[PDB]
Amino acid sequence: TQFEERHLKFLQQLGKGGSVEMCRYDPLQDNTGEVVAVKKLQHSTEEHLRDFEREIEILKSLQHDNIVKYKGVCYSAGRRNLKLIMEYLPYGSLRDYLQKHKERIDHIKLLQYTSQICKGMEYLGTKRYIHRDLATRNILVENENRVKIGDFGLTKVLPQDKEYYKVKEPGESPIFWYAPESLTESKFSVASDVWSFGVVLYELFTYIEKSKSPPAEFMRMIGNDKQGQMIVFHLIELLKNNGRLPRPDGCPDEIYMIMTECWNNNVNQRPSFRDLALRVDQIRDNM
Ligand SMILES: Oc1ccc(C2=Nc3ccccc3-c3ccnc4[nH]cc2c34)c(Cl)c1
Repeated sequence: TQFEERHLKFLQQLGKGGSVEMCRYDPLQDNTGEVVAVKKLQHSTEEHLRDFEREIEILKSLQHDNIVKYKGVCYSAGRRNLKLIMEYLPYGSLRDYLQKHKERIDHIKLLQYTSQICKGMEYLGTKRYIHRDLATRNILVENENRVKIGDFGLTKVLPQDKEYYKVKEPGESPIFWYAPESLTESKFSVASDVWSFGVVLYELFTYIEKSKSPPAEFMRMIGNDKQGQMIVFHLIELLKNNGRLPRPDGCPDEIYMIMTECWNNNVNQRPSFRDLALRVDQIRDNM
């Protein structure tokens, strides 16, 4: 079924990278229609369109409780400058949601979100998709009891014969969430996604205290005087020599263990998401 543009009423801006807006889909024209989230492109060159169209196919192929739901596409005369339509998740980003509620969400709740993040990523892996941008600002909160993986604008499908995807011309990169081989060779895989997931679990257990974020720690470790491409040079040598983010204040030592195990230089030694979700649920059972 179709989403017609004249019926999408703008409500509020949500994020720019394209750009995401909260709209009401109101075909009855009486303001009782569904509130939806809508993405469209900012500058519509053929390469960005091609990436957007891929993001749309990927999201459309995913149906999991912890993956944001695709609803449809709104099409357009002359240019066919699509809008992506999705479910609106009303508590917003997990980063912003944890900042607001800080330590008033206990370790048990944090582990419920962690579990659901692993479950979502694991499902993503059974399809041979590499997310590439797992961080708390890219996870969305549906309610107290449920989070979903979002932002698929950077996801790649592995080739049929290879276990990594190599980016030739990197654009915007969240280097502080990156695996060493992604920093050095621009190789991305299930294992690099697991490494990032380690950084997400750190984020969670620091409750997003700013002076504690990944960029902050890593910059203190490399020295705050490093600028541009020298940050990458230094971060790579630091990672090689086993500099890591510390264990956050109050973090249970068994959760810290998972982090450090995700942050292994040897890609083959990082655990799998299936095992992570098993482990994380066992820890929940215990508490
Ligand atoms: O491939 C994807 C996956 C998730 C979203 C998405 N992104 C956002 C980006 C910034 C700020 C808020 C959102 C947001 C807020 C509330 N509900 C929402 N549903 C869906 C999104 C969202 C998008 Cl645009 C594309």
